[PDB]
Amino acid sequence: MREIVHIQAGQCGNQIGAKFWEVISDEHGIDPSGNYVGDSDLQLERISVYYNEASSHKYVPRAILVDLEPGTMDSVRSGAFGHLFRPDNFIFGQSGAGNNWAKGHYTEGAELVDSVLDVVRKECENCDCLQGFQLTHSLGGGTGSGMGTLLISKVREEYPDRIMNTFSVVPSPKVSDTVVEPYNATLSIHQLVENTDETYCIDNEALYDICFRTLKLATPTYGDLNHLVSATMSGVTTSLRFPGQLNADLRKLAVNMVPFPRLHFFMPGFAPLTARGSQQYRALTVPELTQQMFDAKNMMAACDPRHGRYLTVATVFRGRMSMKEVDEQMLAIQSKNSSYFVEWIPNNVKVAVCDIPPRGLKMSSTFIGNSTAIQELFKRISEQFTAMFRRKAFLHWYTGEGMDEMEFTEAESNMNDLVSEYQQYQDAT
Amino acid sequence: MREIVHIQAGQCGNQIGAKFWEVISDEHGIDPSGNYVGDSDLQLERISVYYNEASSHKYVPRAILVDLEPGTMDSVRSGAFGHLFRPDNFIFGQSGAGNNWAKGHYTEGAELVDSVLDVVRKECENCDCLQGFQLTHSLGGGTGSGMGTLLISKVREEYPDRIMNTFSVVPSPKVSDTVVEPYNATLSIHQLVENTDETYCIDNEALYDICFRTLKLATPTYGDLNHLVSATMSGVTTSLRFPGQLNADLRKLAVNMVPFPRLHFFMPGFAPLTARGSQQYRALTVPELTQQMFDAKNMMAACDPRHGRYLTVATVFRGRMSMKEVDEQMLAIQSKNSSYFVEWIPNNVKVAVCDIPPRGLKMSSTFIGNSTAIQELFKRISEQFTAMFRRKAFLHWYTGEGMDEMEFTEAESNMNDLVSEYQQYQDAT
Amino acid sequence: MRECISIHVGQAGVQIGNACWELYCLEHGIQPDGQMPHHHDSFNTFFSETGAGKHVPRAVFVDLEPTVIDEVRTGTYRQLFHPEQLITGKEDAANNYARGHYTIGKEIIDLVLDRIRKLADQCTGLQGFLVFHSFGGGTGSGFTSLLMERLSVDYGKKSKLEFSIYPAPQVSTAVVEPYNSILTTHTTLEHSDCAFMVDNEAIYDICRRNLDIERPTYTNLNRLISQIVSSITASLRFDGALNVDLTQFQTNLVPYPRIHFPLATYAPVISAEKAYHEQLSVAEITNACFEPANQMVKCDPRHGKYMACCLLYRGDVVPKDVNAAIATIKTKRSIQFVDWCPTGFKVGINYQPPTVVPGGDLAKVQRAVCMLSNTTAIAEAWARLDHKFDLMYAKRAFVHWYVGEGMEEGEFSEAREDMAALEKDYEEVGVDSVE
Ligand SMILES: Nc1nc2c(ncn2[C@@H]2O[C@H](COP(=O)(O)OP(=O)(O)OP(=O)(O)O)[C@@H](O)[C@H]2O)c(=O)[nH]1
Ligand SMILES: Nc1nc2c(ncn2[C@@H]2O[C@H](COP(=O)(O)OP(=O)(O)OP(=O)(O)O)[C@@H](O)[C@H]2O)c(=O)[nH]1
Ligand SMILES: Nc1nc2c(ncn2[C@@H]2O[C@H](COP(=O)(O)OP(=O)(O)OP(=O)(O)O)[C@@H](O)[C@H]2O)c(=O)[nH]1
Ligand SMILES: [Mg+2]
Ligand SMILES: [Mg+2]
Ligand SMILES: [Mg+2]
Repeated sequence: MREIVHIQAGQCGNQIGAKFWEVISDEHGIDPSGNYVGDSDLQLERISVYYNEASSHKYVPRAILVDLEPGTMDSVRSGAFGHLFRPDNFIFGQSGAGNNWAKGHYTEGAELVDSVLDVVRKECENCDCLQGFQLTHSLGGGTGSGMGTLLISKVREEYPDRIMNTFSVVPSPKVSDTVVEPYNATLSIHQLVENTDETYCIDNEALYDICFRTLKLATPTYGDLNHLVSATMSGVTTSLRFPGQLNADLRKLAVNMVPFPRLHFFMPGFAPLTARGSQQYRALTVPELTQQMFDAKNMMAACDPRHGRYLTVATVFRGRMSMKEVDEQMLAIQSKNSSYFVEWIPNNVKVAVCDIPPRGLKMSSTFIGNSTAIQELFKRISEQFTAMFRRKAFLHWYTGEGMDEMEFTEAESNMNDLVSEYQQYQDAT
Repeated sequence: MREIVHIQAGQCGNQIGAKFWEVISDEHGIDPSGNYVGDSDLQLERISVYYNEASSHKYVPRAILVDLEPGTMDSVRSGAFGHLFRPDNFIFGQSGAGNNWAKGHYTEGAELVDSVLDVVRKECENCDCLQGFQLTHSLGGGTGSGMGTLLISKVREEYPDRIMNTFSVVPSPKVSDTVVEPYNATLSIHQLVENTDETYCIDNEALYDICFRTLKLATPTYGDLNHLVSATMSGVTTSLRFPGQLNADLRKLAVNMVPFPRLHFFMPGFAPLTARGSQQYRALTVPELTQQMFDAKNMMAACDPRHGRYLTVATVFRGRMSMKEVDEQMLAIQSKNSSYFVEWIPNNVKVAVCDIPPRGLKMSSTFIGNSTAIQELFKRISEQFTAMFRRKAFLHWYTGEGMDEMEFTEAESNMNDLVSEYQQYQDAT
Repeated sequence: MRECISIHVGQAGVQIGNACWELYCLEHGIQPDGQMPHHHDSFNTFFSETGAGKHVPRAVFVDLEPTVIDEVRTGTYRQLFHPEQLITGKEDAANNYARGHYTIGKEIIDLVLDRIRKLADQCTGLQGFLVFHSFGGGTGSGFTSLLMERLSVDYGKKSKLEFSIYPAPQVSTAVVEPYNSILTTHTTLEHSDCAFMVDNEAIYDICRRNLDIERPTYTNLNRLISQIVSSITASLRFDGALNVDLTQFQTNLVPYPRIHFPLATYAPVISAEKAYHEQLSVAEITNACFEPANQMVKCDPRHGKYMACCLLYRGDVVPKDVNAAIATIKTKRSIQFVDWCPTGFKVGINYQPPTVVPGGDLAKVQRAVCMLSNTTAIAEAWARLDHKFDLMYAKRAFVHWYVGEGMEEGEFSEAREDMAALEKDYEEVGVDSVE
C-alpha cells in the first residue's frame, strides 16, 4: 500500500543506493540472501512499500539501477548484497556521459531512456497503488545529472498526478570534484525547477566536517560518508514504513514544506552523531537531541543558517518520547531563536513521531529545513557559471552535440529570476 | 539544583583540580571508573550540584580544563582519574603563553577563547539553575593569569546576574618562581577587581611552613601541598552539598564578607592539622579547633595578622558539635583578642555548621578572613612593580604583542588607589 | 470549629516546627503516620480530618532554598504533612533582606498565598495566623514581612501571633544582623498584634544551669521552646477551669498598639535526677517562673518594670493556692508594676498535664506554668540593637548589596527614625505620670 519507486542515476546513485538498501535490509530484518530471518511481525505489517513479495517468501527491492558507463554495475553485481536485486533492473549503457550534458541528454539519452522507461512501466503496473518516486543522483556528473533530468521529464508526462523526491548532491563551494561543474549544474537546475516537486540539496565537504569533527574520524572515506546520508534518507521515509504516534507521509512533507512552486530546495540534518568512545558520557535525551539539530555545525549542507532565516522546518523523531517534551522543546527553540525565523509564517514547525527506534540508538531525529540560506549557494554557483561563460570556455563541446547559445542564455536568465524571487520573499514585510 | 561551573586555567589550576576532584569523589562515594559504590543514601540527595547524572548511573563532573599548551592535559588524560571526565571538556592549545600577558590576552588567547566559551554555554544547559562559577588559576603564569582574566570578562557578559569566586594562588615574598612576576600579577589585578565578587588569595611558602612544622614533613612535594588546598576549597562548598544545622552557600558568603566592591580579597585557613604519629596525644574537640585557626602559625597566606585587624571572619565548621560550644569560644576569642578586630563592624563573626564530617576526622573547620593585613601584600607587589617599570625592563616584549606604555600607567594608578582605600578604611573613624 | 493556620519561613521556622509539630501529635495521641494504637472536637483546631482515619496538619512550610525542606520530606514525619503544602524555592536570600522581599521573594509569594486560600476555605471559623520566623535570616525575615502585607489585606482584622527569635546581644551567627532586624521590625510594627521574642543564648544558660546539660544541640534548644508554643494554645485544644483563647492575649497584653512585644517563660524546667529532691508544688513553680534567672530573653527584669503578665497553669492545679501565690508575688518588692495598671495578672487553668517526649532533657511534671510578660525591660534590648545599626550605617558598610537589589538610601533613614519613636515611647509611658 502506497508503494514507492526508487530510481538511481550516475555513480553516486549506485554507491548511495548500495548503502541505502543495506540500511533498509537491517530495518526490515532481511537476510542478504533475501529471506526473512527476523522475529517481530511489525516489520511485515507494511513490507510492500519498498520490497516486493515473491515465490517461496522471497523479497526483491523496487529499485531501478541505471548508468551509462558499465563500470559501476560490475561492482554492485559482483559485490555482496547483489543476490537480492532484480537482474532485469540492472540497466547499463555502453560509454559514460563523460561529464557532458549533451551526451547525457541527446546522444546516449535517446536509446537508454526508452529501455529504462519500459522497466518503470512494468514496475508501476505490478505496483498496487503508487505513492511517488524517489531519485538519487548528482548535479556534478554527466550521466546522473544529464539523464536524470531526461528521466524526470519522461516520467512527468506519464504520471501527472504524482509526487517525487530528488536527493541530489549539490556541488561544494570549497572543493570542486570536476572542472566543468557550473555548466552541468545550471542547466540541470533550470530543468528541475520546471518539473519537480521537492529537492533535498546535500553537500559533501559539510558532511566531511561532520564526520571528522563530531564523530572524530581520521580517515572519512566514501563508505562512511554515504553511510550517514543513507540514515537521513531512511529516516525521511520511515514515517509511512512504520507506525507512529503522529504519522506523516511523503504527501504530508511536500505540502507542509513547499509554500510556492519555485521554492522547494530543502536542507536535511540528522541527530544524534556521537563517537564510539564518547557515547557513554552523554545522556540520550530529547533536550540535547533538538539542541544538536538546531546548530549550524551539525548540518549536512554547507550553508550556515545564521546568514538567513528558516522559512519552514520539519522534525521527524524516532523512538519513544513524549509529545510534551517534544513540543515544550520546540517552544524553547522558537522563543530563544526567534530572530532567525520568518515573520509571516507563524508556528512554522512540523513535527512527526514514530515508534521504532533506529538500530543501536535509544532515539534519534531527522531535521529538514527549507531555509533562505540556499540563496547564498545559488548566488555563488551563478557567479562561477557567469564568469566562465562570458569568455566562452568549454562551450564548443556543448554546442557540438546538439545545443546552442539560446539554451545557455535562457538558463542563466531563469536562475537569476529564481534567486531574485527567493531574496524578494525573504525581505518581504 | 544551584549548580556551579568549575573552570581550570593554567598548569596550577589543572594540577590543583586534578587532586581537587580526588577529594570530591571520596565524599560522594565515587569509584575511579565513574560508578557509584557508596553506602549512605544521603550522598545522592544533592549529587547534581557538581556531578552530572548520565546513562547507566554514570557520573560526569562539571569541569572545563583549558590550557594553551598540551603539556598539562597529557598527564590528566593518560593518568588515573581521567576515564570519567568528558573528552569534549579537555580543551587545549598548541603553544604555551610563555609567561607573557600579551600572549594570553591579545594574541594567542583570542584564538581559543571562542572554543571554551561555546563549551561553557553548552556545559550546563542540562544544569537548570546556575549558582555561580568556580575558577582556580594562578597570578604568576601566562595562561593561568592571562586568558583566565579573558574568560572572566567574557563570561561576566553572558551571566551578569551571577556570582563567581576565583581561588587564585597569590605570589610569595621570599622566593619568586618566575622572574617577571610583578608585570604579570599587577596587570591581572587591574582587571580582577572589576569583574569578580570575591577572591581567595593563597600563598605557597605559608603552605610550605605549615607542611613542615605542623604536619612534620621535611620533603613535601606538590602532591602533599595541593592536598591541603583541596580540603580548604572543598570546605567552602560543602555547605550546600551536605545538610547542616546552620546551612550556608556561595551567595551567603559573598554578602557577609564584601563590605565594599573593591575589598573582596580573602585569606583562608584549615584545622586541625596534625601528623599521623602525633594524632594520639590530642583530644579531638571544639576547644582546640577555634584556637588552632586564630593563631598566626596555621594560616595559609604568608601575612602575619598581627600587623592588621580582621574586618569579617568565617568559620564553616564540619563534623558535629553544639553551637553553644561554638559560640562560647567565639565569645572567648572575641573578648580576649578584641584588639585585633575593626571597631565599626560589631559582631563580625559568621558561623555555619554542617553535619557530615571530613574523611577520617571527628570534626574540622575552615576559616576565611577578609583581613586588612592583605594591604601589606599588595604594598610589596606594588613596590617590586615600581622598581622594574622605571627601568623599562622586560617591557620591550609586552608592547611588541599588543600593549603600550599607557596601559601600564593606569594599572599601577588603580592599584595604589586600592591599597589606599584598603588602609584608609582601617584608620577610618 | 476554631481554626488557626501555622506558617513556617526560614530555617528557624522549619526546624522549630519540626519539633513543635512533633509535640502536638503526642498531646492528641496520634501516631506519626496518622494511625492510633481526654479522648471522646479537640483536634479540629489543628488536625484536619480526612475521610479515613488519617489526620494531616494545617501547616504551610515555605522556604527559598531546598536544603532544609528535603530534610522534612525524608524525615520520620514524612507521611504526616500534606505533600502540596511543602513549598520550596530554588536558592535562599543569602541573609539579604532585599533579595527575599523584592526580587526573588516576590516571584513565589503568589504560590504560598494560593495554599493559604485553599486551607482557609477548607476551614470554617478561622481566627488567626501563627508565624514562626527568625530575625537575622533572609527568607525568615524579609520574606515574612511580605507575607504580613499579603495576609493582612486578604483577612482584614484577625489576630496575628508571631513567635520570633530575637537576635542575641553577644551571640551572633550572622554579620549583617543589625541591618536585617531594623528593617523587618519597622515594616512588621503595624501588621503584628503581638510578637513573642526568644533569645538563643538565654536557653543556653537555662540548659546549662537548670537542665544540667553539657550537650545543647539545636534539637535540645528547639525541644524546650516548643513547650511554650504548645502551652499557649493549650486552652484551645483542651478544656479548662478558666479558659483563655487567642483573642484574650491581644486585649490583655497589648495596652498600646505599638507596645506589643511580650516575652516567654516556662516552668518548672528541671532534670530527672533532681526530680526526686524537689516537691514541685504550685507555690514554688509560680516563684520559679518569676525568678530573674528563668527568663527566656537575655534581659534582666530588675532593670525594668512589668507592664502586664499572663500565667497559664495546667494539670493538678487548685484555683485557691494559685490565687494565694500571686497575692504574695504582688506584695513582694523585688518586682514593680507600672502605676496605671493596678491589676496586672491574667490566669488560665487547664485540666491536662503537659506531656514529655521520649528521651527529652526535661522531666515529667504534673504542673506547668508558662509566663508571658510584656515589660519595659525589653526596651533596653531595642536601644542596644539600634546602636549597632547606626554604627554600621555610619560608614555605609554592606549598603551596596541592598541598594543594588531594589532599595533607595532614603528608605534606610525612615526605618531609623521609626525605631527612635518606638524606643522613646517604650520609656516615655514607663516613667511616672504627674498628678
Ligand atoms: N556522496 C557521494 N558522492 C559521490 C560519490 N562518488 C562520486 N560522488 C559525486 O558524484 C559526482 C560524479 O559524477 P557522476 O554522475 O557519478 O559521473 P559518472 O557516474 O562517473 O559518469 P559520467 O557522468 O559520465 O562521468 C562527483 O562530482 C562527486 O561529487 C560517493 O561515493 N558519495
Ligand atoms: N599550589 C601549587 N602551585 C603551583 C603548582 N605548580 C605551579 N604552581 C604555581 O604556578 C605558577 C606557574 O605558572 P602557570 O600559571 O602554571 O603557567 P603555565 O600554566 O605553565 O603557562 P605559562 O605561563 O604560559 O608557562 C608558579 O608561580 C607556581 O607558583 C602546584 O602544583 N601547586
Ligand atoms: N532556635 C533556633 N534558632 C535557629 C535555628 N537555626 C537557625 N537559627 C537562627 O537563625 C539565624 C540565621 O538565620 P536563618 O533564618 O536561619 O537563615 P535561613 O533560614 O537559612 O534563611 P536565609 O537567611 O535566606 O539563608 C541564626 O542567627 C540562628 O539564631 C534553630 O535550629 N533553632
Ligand atoms: Mg560514470
Ligand atoms: Mg603553561
Ligand atoms: Mg536560609
